[PDB]
This record gives sequence, structure tokens and C-alpha cells, in this order.
Amino acid sequence: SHRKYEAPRHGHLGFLPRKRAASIRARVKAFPKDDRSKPVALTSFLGYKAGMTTIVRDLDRPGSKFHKREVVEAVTVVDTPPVVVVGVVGYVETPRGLRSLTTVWAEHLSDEVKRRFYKNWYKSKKKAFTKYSAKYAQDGAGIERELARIKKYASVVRVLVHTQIRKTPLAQKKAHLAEIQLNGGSISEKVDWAREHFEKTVAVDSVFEQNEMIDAIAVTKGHGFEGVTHRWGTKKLPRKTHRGLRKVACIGAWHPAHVMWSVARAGQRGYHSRTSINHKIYRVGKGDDEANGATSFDRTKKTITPMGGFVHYGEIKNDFIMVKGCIPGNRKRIVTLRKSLYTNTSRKALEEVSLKWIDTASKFGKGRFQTPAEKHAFMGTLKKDL
Amino acid sequence: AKSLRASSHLNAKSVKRRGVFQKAVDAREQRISDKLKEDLLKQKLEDLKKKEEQGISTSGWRDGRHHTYKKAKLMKQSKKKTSFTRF
Amino acid sequence: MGRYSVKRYKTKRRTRDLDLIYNDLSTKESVQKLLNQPLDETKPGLGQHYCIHCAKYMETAIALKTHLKGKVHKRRVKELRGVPYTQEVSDAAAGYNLNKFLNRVQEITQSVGPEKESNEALLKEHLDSTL
Amino acid sequence: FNSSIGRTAQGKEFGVTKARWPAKSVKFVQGLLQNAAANAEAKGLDATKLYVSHIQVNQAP
Amino acid sequence: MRIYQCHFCSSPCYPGHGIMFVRNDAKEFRFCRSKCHKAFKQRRNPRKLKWTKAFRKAAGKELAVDSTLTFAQRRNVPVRYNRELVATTLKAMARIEEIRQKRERAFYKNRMRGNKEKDFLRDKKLVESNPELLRIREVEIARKLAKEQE
Amino acid sequence: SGNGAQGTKFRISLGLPVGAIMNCADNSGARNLYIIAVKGSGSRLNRLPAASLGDMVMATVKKGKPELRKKVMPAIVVRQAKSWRRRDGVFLYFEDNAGVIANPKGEMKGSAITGPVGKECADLWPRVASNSGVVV
RNA sequence: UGUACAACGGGGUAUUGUAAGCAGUAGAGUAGCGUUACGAUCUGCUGAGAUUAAGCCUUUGUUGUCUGAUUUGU
RNA sequence: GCGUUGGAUACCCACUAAUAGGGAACGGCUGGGUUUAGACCGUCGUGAGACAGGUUAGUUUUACCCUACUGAUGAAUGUUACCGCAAUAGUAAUUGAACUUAGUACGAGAGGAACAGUUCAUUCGGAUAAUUGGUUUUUGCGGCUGUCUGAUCAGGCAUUGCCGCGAAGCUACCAUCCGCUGGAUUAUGGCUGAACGCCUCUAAGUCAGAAUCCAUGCUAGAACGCGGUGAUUUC
RNA sequence: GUGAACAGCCUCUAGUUGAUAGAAUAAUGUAGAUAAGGGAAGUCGGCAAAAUAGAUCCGUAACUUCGGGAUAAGGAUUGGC
Ligand SMILES: [Mg+2]
Ligand SMILES: [Mg+2]
Ligand SMILES: [Mg+2]
Ligand SMILES: [Mg+2]
Ligand SMILES: [Mg+2]
Ligand SMILES: [Mg+2]
Ligand SMILES: [Mg+2]
Ligand SMILES: [Mg+2]
Ligand SMILES: [Mg+2]
Ligand SMILES: [Mg+2]
Ligand SMILES: [Mg+2]
Ligand SMILES: [Mg+2]
Ligand SMILES: [Mg+2]
Ligand SMILES: [Mg+2]
Ligand SMILES: [Zn+2]
Ligand SMILES: [Zn+2]
Repeated sequence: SHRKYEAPRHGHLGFLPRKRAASIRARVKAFPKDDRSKPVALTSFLGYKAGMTTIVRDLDRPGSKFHKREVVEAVTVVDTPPVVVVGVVGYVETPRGLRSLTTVWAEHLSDEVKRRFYKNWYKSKKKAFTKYSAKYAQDGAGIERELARIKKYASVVRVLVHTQIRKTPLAQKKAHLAEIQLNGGSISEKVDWAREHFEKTVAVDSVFEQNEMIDAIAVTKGHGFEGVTHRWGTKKLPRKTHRGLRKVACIGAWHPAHVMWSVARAGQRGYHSRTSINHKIYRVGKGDDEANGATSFDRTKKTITPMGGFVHYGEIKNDFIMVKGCIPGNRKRIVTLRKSLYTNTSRKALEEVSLKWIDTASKFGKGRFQTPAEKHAFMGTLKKDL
Repeated sequence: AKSLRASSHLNAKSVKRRGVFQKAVDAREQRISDKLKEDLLKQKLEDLKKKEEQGISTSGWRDGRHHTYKKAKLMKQSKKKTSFTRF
Repeated sequence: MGRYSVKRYKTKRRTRDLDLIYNDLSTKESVQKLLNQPLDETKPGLGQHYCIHCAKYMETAIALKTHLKGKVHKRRVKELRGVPYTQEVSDAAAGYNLNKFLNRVQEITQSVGPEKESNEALLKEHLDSTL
Repeated sequence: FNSSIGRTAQGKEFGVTKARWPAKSVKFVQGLLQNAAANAEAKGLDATKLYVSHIQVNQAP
Repeated sequence: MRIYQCHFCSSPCYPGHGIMFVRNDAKEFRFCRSKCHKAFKQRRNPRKLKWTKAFRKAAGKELAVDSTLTFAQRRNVPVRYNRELVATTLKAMARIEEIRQKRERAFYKNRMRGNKEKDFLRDKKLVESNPELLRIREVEIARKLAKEQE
Repeated sequence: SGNGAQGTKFRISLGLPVGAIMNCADNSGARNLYIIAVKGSGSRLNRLPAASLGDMVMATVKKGKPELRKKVMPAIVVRQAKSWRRRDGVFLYFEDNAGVIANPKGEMKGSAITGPVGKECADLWPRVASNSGVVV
């Protein structure tokens, strides 16, 4: 008989199975559509989630109740040192889909990216790409032939880049290597751009800019084995119910004589790949700016780094991206920032952000001071200072 | 309420999208391309300054290793009868 | 956090503040108004026998007398002696509106203080006479 | 005999997921191996060329 | 946008920090921390809690009346915007802060003078009162010197 | 947002579910208001309708004038004890939950409001702002 | 055999609330001969003292460590 | 496609866009019921007792098995490592209000829209911990009772002794952020045009058009689907 | 010793230190706690928890077999020196 009271199901069936992701770096499943008239550009970038802080925004939004008013909003900081271009991959179209035709690498690869190819770097002889580097000798035959093959046959061009993780405060020395699609001119122009940019760095402000909506692709924070109540949001059973109350009381009461795939079951929570969209860049901060944490309204000379550093991450000494809201993943996880797949038609994409103040108080407690100088000036002279 | 897949709303969105939003996107793309070219030029200048102190047919096989491996693989598939396209 | 502090100082169980009680005690007219209240059925003792310092109603005159002969009332009287700690005190402690705070303290010392003390003495002798 | 046994990384050497460390069994087998080595030495065999050519476990009462 | 001072301990209250309580007489009590908020709810005396600026000013731990402390007050009468006046104010704020820090340092040093004399008197009394430990120390030093020599 | 409200309303933390009792802040003679319904509330299984600052509810008078009692009337919440976030950058709360008696058009029955009135409620309802003597 | 790693230590960043000891003329009074004795507490040295990664940040210091086992070929 | 409620005792009250009907039983917890032994009242019976009936109290306690389902490892096709493709399977957003259009069209009046352009919210979903709140074995800091270590200091026990604060972590419509756009169609409105020398949206052909369908986008990745690339052993 | 007390808690004499152990801290349990705002809206049913509690003082209704009800109810206080 019919259920007496209607209610929506618990959870989303399109995010199944709730298994652990195959990698700590989430895959980009779709790149923005290529317009052959535009100049050559990267479709994405790689960074490390450092933490979150608070800003005050002077909002200009016509028609809104908070027009010409100040709003306090949460932001996320991603440390983004420049990436290093080290390779190019060509893709051809087949009746079975896209197929990688060829890959061409640069002459010199740093140890930071060489470590990605090793499980035991300290015992290895570090022989990676040693014979490959010899193919650049005597006019680069072979390398030129494969580049010509990519020019002649490939319909999609991607560039292999890696992060400079040695510039981050991370204890990991092994860099992350990824493919980024080149959207721009012709295939030959993409190949020429990649060849000219071999062993060269690309900064984050040559890929993105302020007031732009981007997408964050990352693996969420893991939580291990979890019950149905917190895995799916099901209602708890009454107190002292036999055989537990953090369960679904009846997993089946009808003919099929099986447990349906759409019934909530206990299992892994978190560590899933997620692609969240439409996060607005509030600031593209440069690493060489002594006051990248200051605004035109707040004249205090300070950086983006909070007092005591970001908790569990450290200081920010490179270029960074400040986007509003939150993104999937925890601190110090590698994240991919992707260009929007469509031209956004909301006015928020056309809004221009003007920050009035950026919070730099300590996140290791109830921080009340923005700078150590402010803390010293408020407290006064201590016993050890005299 | 009209759904996200409503035809009239999507048509109005496309009419809006062909204008000011696309103009802003194109301007941002031009500025980003200019900054990318400047970044490359600055890297070239720094590399030149650093070095100042210090101072096609695609036919056939890719290489001999590729030829040997592909011939061995095709012979193995012919021997084991595990080929997708050839009997 | 703990159950005792939560169930004593919950927001819905809040009591009257010291600065408000000081302002009530400062003027003789307010003391007379709080001594002569209309008969309210929602208050203990028909709104009579009201201790202004503790801001507390009593059911009986003997209850009020025993409350006056107690350390809790003495603690409240001891608390109500000095400056009532408005926002100006904290502002001047931080280094803000220092002249305003000093002028307020001087006015409290000169005019508000002795008049409030005399009103308290008159209230004490009135309670002693009527009790 | 490995139903409902825990999993370990030390089984990857033998290409399995379930391995244990049976101390009593290992001690008994060590005693028998030592006795076999003593018997071979008494016979005069070369100790460096010996291999376990047969080993069998049966159920006692 | 404005920095507020905590009602309980006078610490700065930046936007998005602490909590505010509104009383029936429209009085706003802003607290930088849950600690100060809970102390206020428990009705403790900030002039009795030693970790507050109210206690420090009342007890004389830090200077309270100074010419540098009169430059900041709430302006209920606004003034028309002037670029040169704004620049002058920005320079003057830094100069006043430096002078106030120097004066606070001098105040603390004047408060803490005499500690060296007290410590010397205590050390002299301890040395005069403990002869046996000094003899043990002399024996230890002499034996260490003999060990170093040989 | 209800008939008579001035524009849209952003979300405030809900403090008064159905069955709550709040004070009456006007001078119509009612002492307290017992919430039985919340106007504009959504629908979800097992979930109680709840009201925040600036919401219109249906209430019955429990204490006050007997003529006002034994009737259901619209009310507007002007104070709540549950802390809520303001976009200027602070969480805040009042001492008590308090409402005023009104009509479906949002017009006050009384002539004045005693105690403070929330900024959000005063901005959303012109008649509340007109009858308020203290607005935060 | 090194922007090497580790154990301590240093500096920051946070939590609490003013350490032990000494002293006073502050201390309701009481006892003996203005003084002395007892005396909850108060004041000063003292935002002092204590804790701070175990899933915080950083390190021109001290002391050590860098090594065994198994297997894999077109 | 998407929703279809909160309460009072089959009917009412209210909210709401709406509070549509039904099936997988009626061919896991749980109250009324098959409730056996105790007890009382009523009716009948000579009685043992039965009932036209009414009230109260009353032990049944798996899972470690197989499959299904949810998550997690894993041998083998030279070894090992990195970057990828996408068959197939799943799929997700929803409703209301507001500004402007406008006191305009329409209307004696009383009243009174919509498209285009904008702003918020309901239900759902996926995340996240900058802030606020909750939590405390950080037994981190301080305090209190009783007793014990001669006293101070420093501590033990009181089955986490108790009280206040409390970072870190976890977490909340109690907190914050984010959730789209191309083809083909249905009903229907048509164009050309016979059948049938009128006519006709239909027969051949053809234009549009629904929250529909298939895709774009999102999740997993065939452990017997695949590609590109690096290195490949001195006893 | 505290305390009205052969209660609870701590100690002296005497007597034990026995009950398979080690390493981690997922879900679900068994046993024990805390929780913003609201306060029974939950449920057949306030089941379970919470709240109360010692002692001193003020004061205590209907009804009644005049013996009770009664610690009715409702209020104030408690340390140290
Ligand atoms: Mg923190
Ligand atoms: Mg088991
Ligand atoms: Mg329900
Ligand atoms: Mg029976
Ligand atoms: Mg599909
Ligand atoms: Mg429209
Ligand atoms: Mg959640
Ligand atoms: Mg003790
Ligand atoms: Mg025709
Ligand atoms: Mg596979
Ligand atoms: Mg609660
Ligand atoms: Mg009920
Ligand atoms: Mg119900
Ligand atoms: Mg009775
Ligand atoms: Zn009193
Ligand atoms: Zn404070």
C-alpha cells in the first residue's frame, strides 16, 4: 500500500557510488569549448588550499537590499606559485572517442617533477628521461617529427605542467603533474606556444584575473566508515530501540526480496571527487607585494598571512587566489581551478569586487589583533621586555 | 515557476548572453593574453640577463624501439588470436 | 557551559543590572515610586515589599526583614558603592573618550554620589521604621 | 584455513592478502628443522645443499 | 566599518568577531570573545578581574591620563572631506602612536624601578643565611679545578 | 514574505517554533502571545514551522484582556532571544522574544511599542517603524 | 652526506588568570606590656607563573642517524 | 520531471503552489488484537460452568552461514612508473515572493495583468569551519568539599569527585558557500497540398511549440575494454 | 575524620593486588554525560531523563472517624575569619 505521507528521498542518486576517489588529485572531466579565433590560453591551473579568512566588501549590486552597503563574507585562500610547462600531448578523434597520439617532453626536467615517477627516490639511480634527453642532440630529429605529427593529426592539444611544491611550506617534495587544455588559435599555433614555453613558468595572473567566476575541482576531506544517519541524513530511531537507533528501521518490506540500490547503507563518507562551479575571485595577490593583504580602505601594511600562520599549513609567500565562499577539500590539498564552461548570464559575474578590509587575526585561537605590532601596542611593556 | 530547462527562459538567457556578458569575457581574454605575453617576455629577458654573466615527413615508425615493440605486439596478438581487427 | 551556570544565567532568566539599579537609587522620586507601587497580582506580596538594591519582591514584610538581615543584600549593597561600569569605563581603559569618562567620574563624585548615598540612608531608615 | 582472518601488507610477498605469525607452530617446526639438520650432519651430508624435499602435517588424536 | 572595544576587557572587536547583547534600554554590549560574554552573563566585575584594561587602569598598572590619549574621541559633528587633511591625519596617527608607546615604556620603567635593589637584598640575605651550602660549593669548585689541572 | 511587508527578506535564524510564548510589546492590553502558525512557512515532514525576527505569525492571547483572549490574530515578531547574524559583521540577540498584534495588511492595533525593535523588522514593516520609539 | 632527517632547545602564535617566597603597617577585633602577639583577607615584586602539537607556524643553537630483508626480464 | 505539510480529538483548525488517489501486505520496532494460568461486576444455568457483555494484571531471547545490498583488498597475462580515453551504469534541482513594467493595458466604476530587464526566499542536494554557537581526557589553566602525605610547597583518592574558562579537532538552516545549456518532440497553432475540378494542418512533404525525451554538464570507471609516455638489473 | 548516623567518601591495624594479554580508536552497540532558541509541538501514553532534596526560620487549605491531612502549599538563609 501507498506511503501515507510524502517526503523526498534522502541524498542524491547522481553522486553514487560513495566510494573513495581513485586519486588524491581530482580529474577534470570537461574543458571549455575551443574557439579557434581567440588567442592561446590555458584552461586551468593548479594550487594548494591554504585556509580560510574573512573580508569586508563594499557591495555595489543594484536592486538589492544591500546595495551601497558593507557585507562581511568568508573567503578561501589558495597558494598558487607559477606552474612549469614540461610537455605537450596531442589527441585525435576516433569513432571510439579521443585518443592520445603523441607526447613530447622538454629537454630538462627538474628533480621536483622527476620524483613523481619514483616510489623510492632516495634509493633510485634517478635515471628518468636520461636517454630521452639525448634526442635533442644534432638538430632535434625525432622531437621535430613528433611535433609535426601533433600539428598534422591532433584535434585537441594539452600541455603537461607541474607545480613548484618546493615554494610551498609543505613537507612533500614530490610535485604534481597534470594536463591543461590549450584553448586559442590553430593546432599549429598551440604546438608552437607549447614548444616556446617548454621549461618556462606560467603565473596565475596570466591565466585568471579578479572578478572572474571559476570552478574548483578537488577531493573532499575523508571521514572513514560512517553510519546511515550522518552519511545520508536519515532520521534517528526512538530512544533505546532494540539493535540500535542510528539505523534505517526497515530496509525492505515489499516483493523484490532484495535490498534496493537506492536504500541508505553504512559505508565510506568523504574523500570523493567534486567539481563546484561559480566561485568569484576576490583577489589575485602577488607574492612580491609587501601589502597584498591591505586595501584602499585599510592602510595597514600587512600580508595575507594571518598571525601565527595558517593553521596546519604555514605562511603565504607566493602568488595567491582569494575566492569567496568555500571549496571542496581540506587545507594543503592540491586543487584544480578551471575556467567556466559557459558564459555566465548572472549579474554577479559582471560585479566588480572592492574589498575594504582583510582579516589577518590568528586562527589558532580567538585572535583579537591583526599584527604583532598591534598586539604589542595594545598590551604594552612586559616583564621580559624590560 | 519556470524550470532551468524552460525554453523561454533559455531563449532570454541566450539573447542576454550574446551581448554584454560576451563583451566582458572577450575583454578579459584579451587582457589575460597580454599578461601572458608579458610574462613570457620577462622570463626571456631574465634568462638573457642570466646568460650574459655566463658569456617534415611523419610517415614510417617513430623510432627503432617503437618499431620493435609494435611488431612484437602485433606478432603476439596474431599468435594468441587476441586481435580486435585482424583474424 | 556547565549545567549550573547554564540554568542560572540563561538569557530568559536574566536579572536587572547594577547600572540600572544605581540609576534607580540615584533619584529620590524613583525611590518613592518604587516604594509606592500599584497593587499587582502577578508579583509576590501584591507588588509590595520590594528591595530596590536586589530588585527583588518579597511575599511578606518578615521576608523582606530577613532578606535585609542577610549577606546577599550586603553583597549587593557593597557592589552598588562605586562607579557602575558603563561603556565609558571600558572605552577609556582602551584609550577612547578619556575626557568624557573623566567628566562622568567627576560628576558621579560631585553630584550623583552623595545624593544617592542620602537616598539610600533615607530608604534604610524608612525600612527600619516600617519593619 | 583462513576464513575471517585479518589482512596484512606482509602477504604481498607471496601474493596473498591474509597472513599471520603463528609463534607456537613456528617454534615446533624450528625444532624439527634443527633435528633434521643435526641428523644430516651426523650422516655427513653437505649442509649448504640441503632443501626441504618433503614436509607433511597430519591430525593427531 | 569600525573597530569596537570590548565592553568587558576593552580589547578590539573587528568585524565578524565576538557577539553583541542588546538590553531593554537599547544599550549595546559588544564582547570580543565568548570568555568576556560568559563573564558578563555570570555578572563578574571586570574591575576586579586582573586581566582587564579596566582593572589595569583602576590599579595603576598602566598610564591612564596623558596628552596622547586625548586625540581619539567619537566625532558626532562630521567634517567635510579634505585630501590634505586626511593625509595630515594619517601621518599624525603614526606619530602619536610612537610617542604614546615611548611614554608607556617610561611609565612601566618608573613603576618597576627598585626591583634590582630588592633582588640584591634578597640574594645577600640568602648568602649570609646559608654557609654550609657555600662550603659544599667551594669544595665542588676546588675539586673541579683540580680535575681540570690534572 | 507576507502581505504588507516592504520588499524581500533575507534569512534570519529561527527562534520561535509553533507552541512558543512571547511577550506582547504594544499597548493593546495583551500580555503574551502563543504562536500557533507561521505565515509563509514551507512544508517538510516532521518539521515544525518556526518564525524569526520580522515574521508574521498567527497567535492567541493567553494573558491580557478577556476580550482579546479566545481569538486568533496576526502578530509580527519584533524581538527574539536566539542569536542571529547581521551582514554588518556581528551576531546579536535580545533579552526576550516579543511581538506586536497587527492586521493582515501589517497595520498595528496599538499606538506605540515598548522596548527596542529589531532593525530588520522595522525596515520590513513600515507601520512597526512608525510605531517604534526605539529601533536598536 | 644533505635549502637531509630526527630528538631537545630558542622565537612566535594561542589558553588560563597573577606562581613559590619575602615584605607591608592595609586588616573586623582580642590578649599581654603607644608597642607587641594572633588574625579570613588585601597590596607589591607579578598580564605574573603554568601549558603551547600530540593533526599550530618558524628555526644561523646542541646532540645523534643515514640500515637491514625479499622479489621482479620482452 | 518535480512536490503533496504541521496539529487537535473519522471529522475539525491552520499553513501552503498543493495539502491528488492508489499498488508493491491486507487474493525491523510498536500499540490495539489470538492476549493461557490470578481477580471483580452483569446475563443465563439446580450446578459444575457458559456467555449479550464490561474492567484490571499478565517472560519468548538468531545471525558468526549463503545470497542480496553498502563500502574495502586483490593473483594473472615481460617488470615497474606517470599521464589519459570513455563503453556502460547512475544523474537533480524545485517552488514562492519582491522591484521595474504600473496604478499601464482593460474598465462608468470598484478594481486591475503579463512579456523583456532585475532582487531575495521555500524544499532538496553537494560541500565547508573564516566567524558565531554546541562539545572537553588538551584532565591546558584556575578554584571548591571530604580525607591522607607533620605544616608550607607539591600532591594521592573520591569508578572522568565537583565548578568556571578553555584552544585543537569534530560539528549546526544554531554557521557559511555553490547548484547549466543544446538538439528532438507531445497536446496544440500553422504552411504548401491532394484524396474529392469546393474545401482540407496530412496522405507525400514541411514551420513552431510542454517542467517531456536524448544529449551538454556531474559521479564511478569494464578489477578478463583501450591509448600515449619514462626507466628497464654484473655475478 | 566528615557527618544525625554501623549511610556515602578518605585513612591506621590486618589482608589482597586475583579475573588471558598486546596494539590501534571505523561504523553499530552496552554503561555514563553535555547541549544554542523553543519547551511535550514527540508518543497509544511525559516511557526515560531533568527538576526537588540536608539543616534553621516564617508560614501552611479543602476535608476529617478531631487522632490527622502536614515535610501540605508558598517564601528566606547556609562559607571563612
Ligand atoms: Mg581556529
Ligand atoms: Mg569477527
Ligand atoms: Mg511525524
Ligand atoms: Mg484470562
Ligand atoms: Mg550515460
Ligand atoms: Mg520575466
Ligand atoms: Mg551536511
Ligand atoms: Mg583536596
Ligand atoms: Mg491549403
Ligand atoms: Mg580498468
Ligand atoms: Mg536545549
Ligand atoms: Mg500531542
Ligand atoms: Mg504527532
Ligand atoms: Mg493532600
Ligand atoms: Zn536586598
Ligand atoms: Zn573582551
